[PDB]
Amino acid sequence: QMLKPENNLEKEAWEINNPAMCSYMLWIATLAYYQKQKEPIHPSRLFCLFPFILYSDTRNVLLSSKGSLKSYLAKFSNSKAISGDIPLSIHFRIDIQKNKTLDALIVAFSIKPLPNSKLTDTIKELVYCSTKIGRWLSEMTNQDLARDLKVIF
Amino acid sequence: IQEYRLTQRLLEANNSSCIGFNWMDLIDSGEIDVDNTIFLLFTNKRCHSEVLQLLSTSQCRLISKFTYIYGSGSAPHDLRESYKLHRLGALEEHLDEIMYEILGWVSDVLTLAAEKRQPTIVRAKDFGARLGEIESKYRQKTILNYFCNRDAPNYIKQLNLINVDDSELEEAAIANLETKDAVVEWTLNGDVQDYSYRYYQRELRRCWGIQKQKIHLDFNGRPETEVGQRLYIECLNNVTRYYLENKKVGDFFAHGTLHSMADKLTIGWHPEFD
Amino acid sequence: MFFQIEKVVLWSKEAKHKPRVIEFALNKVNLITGSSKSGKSSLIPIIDYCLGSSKCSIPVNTIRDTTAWYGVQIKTKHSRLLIARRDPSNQLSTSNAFFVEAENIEIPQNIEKHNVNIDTVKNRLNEISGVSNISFDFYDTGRIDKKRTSTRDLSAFNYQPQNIIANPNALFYKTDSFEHKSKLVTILPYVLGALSNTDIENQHRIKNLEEEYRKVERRLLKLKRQNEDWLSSAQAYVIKAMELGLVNSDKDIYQLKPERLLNVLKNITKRSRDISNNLAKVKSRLQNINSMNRLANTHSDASRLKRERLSLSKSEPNEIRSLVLEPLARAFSNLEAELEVPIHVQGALSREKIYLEGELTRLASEMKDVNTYDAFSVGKFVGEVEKALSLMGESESESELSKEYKRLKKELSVLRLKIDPREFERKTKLQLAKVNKLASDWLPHLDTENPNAPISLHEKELTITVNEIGSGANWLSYHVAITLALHQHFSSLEASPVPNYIIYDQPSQVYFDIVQVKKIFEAFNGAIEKTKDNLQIIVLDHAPSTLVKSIPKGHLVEEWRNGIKLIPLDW
Amino acid sequence: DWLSSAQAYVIKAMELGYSTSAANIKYASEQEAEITKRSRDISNNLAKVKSRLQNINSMNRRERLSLSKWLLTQNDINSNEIRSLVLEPLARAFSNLEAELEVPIHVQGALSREKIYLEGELTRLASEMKDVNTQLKILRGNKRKLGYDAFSVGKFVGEVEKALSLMG
DNA sequence: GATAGTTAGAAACGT
DNA sequence: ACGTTTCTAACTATCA
Repeated sequence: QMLKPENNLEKEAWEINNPAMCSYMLWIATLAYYQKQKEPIHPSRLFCLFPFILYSDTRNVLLSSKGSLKSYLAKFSNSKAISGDIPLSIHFRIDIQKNKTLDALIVAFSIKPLPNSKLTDTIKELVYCSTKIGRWLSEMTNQDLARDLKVIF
Repeated sequence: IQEYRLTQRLLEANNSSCIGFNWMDLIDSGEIDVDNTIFLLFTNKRCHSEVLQLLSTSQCRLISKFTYIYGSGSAPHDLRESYKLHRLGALEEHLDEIMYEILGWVSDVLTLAAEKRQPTIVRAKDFGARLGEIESKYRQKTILNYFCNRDAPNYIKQLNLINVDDSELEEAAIANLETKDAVVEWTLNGDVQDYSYRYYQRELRRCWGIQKQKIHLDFNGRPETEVGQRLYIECLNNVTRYYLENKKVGDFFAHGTLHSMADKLTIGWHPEFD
Repeated sequence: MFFQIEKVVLWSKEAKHKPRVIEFALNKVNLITGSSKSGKSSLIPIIDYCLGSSKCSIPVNTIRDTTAWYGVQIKTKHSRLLIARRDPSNQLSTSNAFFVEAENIEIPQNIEKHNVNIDTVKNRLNEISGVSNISFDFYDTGRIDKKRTSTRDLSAFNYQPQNIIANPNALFYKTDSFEHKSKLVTILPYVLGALSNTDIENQHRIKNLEEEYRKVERRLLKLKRQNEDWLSSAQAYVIKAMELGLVNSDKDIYQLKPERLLNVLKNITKRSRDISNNLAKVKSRLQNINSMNRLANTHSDASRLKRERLSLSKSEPNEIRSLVLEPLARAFSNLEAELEVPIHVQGALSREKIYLEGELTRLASEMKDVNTYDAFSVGKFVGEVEKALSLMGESESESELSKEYKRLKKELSVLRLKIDPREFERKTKLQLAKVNKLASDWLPHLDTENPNAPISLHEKELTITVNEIGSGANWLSYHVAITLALHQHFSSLEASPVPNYIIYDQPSQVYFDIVQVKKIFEAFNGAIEKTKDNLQIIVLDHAPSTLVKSIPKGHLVEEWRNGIKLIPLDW
Repeated sequence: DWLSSAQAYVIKAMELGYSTSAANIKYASEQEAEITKRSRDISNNLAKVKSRLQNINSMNRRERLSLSKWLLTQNDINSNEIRSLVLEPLARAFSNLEAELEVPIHVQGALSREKIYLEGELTRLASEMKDVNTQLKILRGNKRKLGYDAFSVGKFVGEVEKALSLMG
């Protein structure tokens, strides 16, 4: 089923691209998942977790990354940012999916990632952010996924 | 004949009063003159029984400003070459039109000087003012189809049906692209949901549909297109209060959204079939 | 919350084996029997260093010489957690942590480098504990005394080392002079039960509403309470409209209602007009011509950056490519038309206006020359009437301004009166009285100079304020009474952020008399079952293992988990 | 703020005049464009702050998200293969996270600093929105107030004396 | 696979 | 009690 209502479009509001920006959250949130710790999560498991590659207040604190997801969420919750509620929006930003997750995954269903030399200042930044996200979900379990992402799926 | 070449001497001028103009040359300073005052620019034939070569352009009174076209070569190609060279820029392929509305000006003043037999003093300052107005108009319409075309859009063709002004066409072209830029920038940050636009512009039938029927039952003496005149000016005042885009948005929004309807098939300010 | 230590790990420097587990039974009274200088008294700095301590009080030349990683495991209300921490060694005390979390915790071998920073561990403990994220600063001075409260800040009333059990000067863990006394007098009403997460948000929300009150009441309602002089002149300046009379002016001042008078108020020299046609509907649309050039110049500069910021356009369905991919691939090929700006835009901005400045300001100077009722009289009257009507209640009880005063400013008094500081003081005094009346129940279970004198504390200093003379081991009895009182109060509470474990270290350091320590273990027996098995007590002493065998709530782990010392020499 | 509410008449007075100037009209259009871009920035920040406040503070009265059985809710928001091959495994794997553990996770993680900062941001951005909306209302007129003649200059100075004689 | 390189980690003052 | 200044370390891209 198609993803844009033909010529009955309100406006071209898809700056977030459903088939061009993300496939499995730029398709390299499962390649880094296979790279760090091999767990499949392909046939039925859920990628509708972290569309903060699709938010320009959290994608900026993901370029400066540590090496664990809990450290990133702790870097959300200090006095440098005066924040911490937006980690709890993993709970909120998947109900109606304003970030168009679970819609920008139909187009997805192992060739190399496109190299960092072809920068374009946004696409490779989101590729790095989503590889960080994909390698950070391989170190956690489902109870950990409900624990540190603060969700009740 | 003279109208195709009278603008040529006016281009090399700076309030110099290039006069277009036997049965003449007894006028000794009939009107107020200027320092240059390019005189006696009227020949159409070669030598005849009256000797026109008495001074042979030596360059009435002591020092003569006589200058005439040799060979009667009316409407040349070097008239157009005097605009690409010498002064001014432009040259965006609408230059035959600029020439067509600048030969009309000298044709109109020559028709005014055909009757009412006083001298035919032509202001170079007024020629420069008319040429500047033509240049401003054509620069203004070459600003358009760049900020509008991504020929003519479907929200500007229908805005020319009522055709209130050109500044409203400006505000439509500015507001539509600025609204698109703000929606792109909101989608860059994820500030406004994708489904929020259906909750904001499909509910503008509380303006287009209840104020489309408000003044139609109020005003009935409007024959064809003036019944859609004040509907636009009431929509532009009754739509900048809407809190359906979560928080209320700025005044630049919901004007270019109304212009964003008319790019596709919709109901609009036109009271006709389109 | 439910937060109890299960087992303590001491990894070696990868010699053969033995990560050195020191286990503890859940919801019991845990004791190990000690030798003279086995070093068991340094387990409290080990567990505190694993919890997220900035410093490291693990002793030198005994434990730090042969240990790489230090880890502890604490069971939560749901699942468990293990917090490892590497040896500090050369870099003062600045290791980072290994923090794993699962339903059950297994101890691996040495795990080389760390994976999680220590502030991450502190933040995870805070979000488990349910402490408020607020900075506790009701004046916002950036204080450390009034700061965000942590579970590391809640490590007080959880450890009783050797140096403070027989000391009345220091009551709790690492609060001797000023390290935690300020951040315990800040947080004692919050942990006693006087405040909560929703209660602590009020004291700055009321400051935000006070800022809104100072915003609205800065004018002191000019449109409402400071416009009587305008109504005094509303029936007085209409005689100037008779002088500057084009419309029908007022017939008589004392013949109409003031509402009717306001409804009445609502309503050769032609060369200035013959010049003024190029400054009313020609220069105004010339300002609009400037809006064609300059605004669209900065828009084409901005939409250049907007299209540059769109550098990102580059199951078996059938319409997923031609209408969803192909428009994006087409719009990627259409970005190249947006970087270009025509030269005529800035040409009309600069050069066309510089040819036109003499074409418009010349008639402005002509209007000034020929400008030497009136011309500006109907301007100064009509329009000022519109501004006066739009200044007096055009939107007062309809849309905004004074409408919000009847809604928003009637909630400031509601927020000020529903929870005042009087309610805070009353609730903290009720909780302090509850923890004082709960405290004296172990006085028959223990022995002091008076086993019936009602002991008490106060928030402002956190010291022993019973009703001293003939002291000694009685300080330990007051200590265990006040710690069991506070922990029983936290166990009987709802949403208490405090871990329910108290670690005691050498009660018999003043004695070495077994009857007193027997009654101390009797009090520890009693205190677990008052809240129906929600408390842990860890005792570290040289007392014999027979002091828990006749006790229902008492546990031994067979000395040092069948060892001779805390550090095994066979590493 | 009275200074930001009266930023006009410090530009529009010499926009109107007395004598006009095309450079003054250019400067006033530049300052009006700066005020409008500030209005757009305040609009974006205020919309983001109030959207986050209306999103996060919904748990004060967390919630079960219930992405299970969403073959009947999210199936028709798109413009069957989305369901039967992607969401049909996801229908049987969305309930494998909440129902796999017996006790759901209750309210953990405070939002107090975030709520206080977001409400202060709401107050400051609403104040700046009101100031720049008054700025745009004075600088743009209602519909027809642009005039440098003897009438509209009088209307502008009447509005100036009405908004200055009382509001200090 | 190497120079940078950015981010992660270290130590004292705040109070 | 950790944020807020400077500093070094390191691993990992980015070119070997």
